[PDB]
Amino acid sequence: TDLEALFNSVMNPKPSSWRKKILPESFFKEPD
Amino acid sequence: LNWISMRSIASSKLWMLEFSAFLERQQDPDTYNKHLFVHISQSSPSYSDPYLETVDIRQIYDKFPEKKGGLKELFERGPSNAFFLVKFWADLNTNIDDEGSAFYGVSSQYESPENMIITCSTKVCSFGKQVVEKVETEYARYENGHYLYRIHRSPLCEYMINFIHKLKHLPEKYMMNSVLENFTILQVVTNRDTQETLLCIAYVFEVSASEHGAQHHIYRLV
Repeated sequence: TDLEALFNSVMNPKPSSWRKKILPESFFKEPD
Repeated sequence: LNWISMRSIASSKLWMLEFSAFLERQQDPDTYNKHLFVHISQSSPSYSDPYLETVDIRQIYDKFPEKKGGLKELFERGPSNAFFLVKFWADLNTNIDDEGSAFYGVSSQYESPENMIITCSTKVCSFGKQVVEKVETEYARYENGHYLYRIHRSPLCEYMINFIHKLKHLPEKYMMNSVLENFTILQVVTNRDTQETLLCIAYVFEVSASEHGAQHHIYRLV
């Protein structure tokens, strides 16, 4: 009886999205 | 201490020598396994070394606590040179938790010019809001013209191990990073007697693309 999870996604607003923020390029490029 | 605070995690008063989160199991009387989820070991910076890349603090307010007692409040108030943001590419590849229970804990080392008592508050944050908060008080030792402190083998709380468990038991890595998008930790180190903020590090995560090893990047908040 945990079909409720199907709802979280339409119900429950999305987060701020990291990639759209103003940051240095290196932030998403993992290093070697 | 100020030539380092542009290149390492350090304010004018405190500098973090090492940071480590790990899982350990003693396979044998003489053999042991230690796996490090994340590790930092910058204890010998040089003036030649390049400055860290700055990050606008306002950008990161969302993923960390807000309102009263939060980051804006702190940064606004505390010494500016003490705020750092770190991104970790964790290495989750380990088996030490299959059978025979392991040990999970974290450790760190700090250095100070001045002798003090430092209070370390660590908060884990889901979708910005706070879930768990641990506090530890560490005391100094004189060594080499300066003072030394440490968090040694601190036991990771149950919530933490569980989180790793679910995370590690996952099919694809992107499903991992996705979950990691909304999980962050904020650690604040304060001078107990005077209440000044000596170090504030904000941690954000991603899982390593590479089969083996972990990585990190450090930025100085502004």
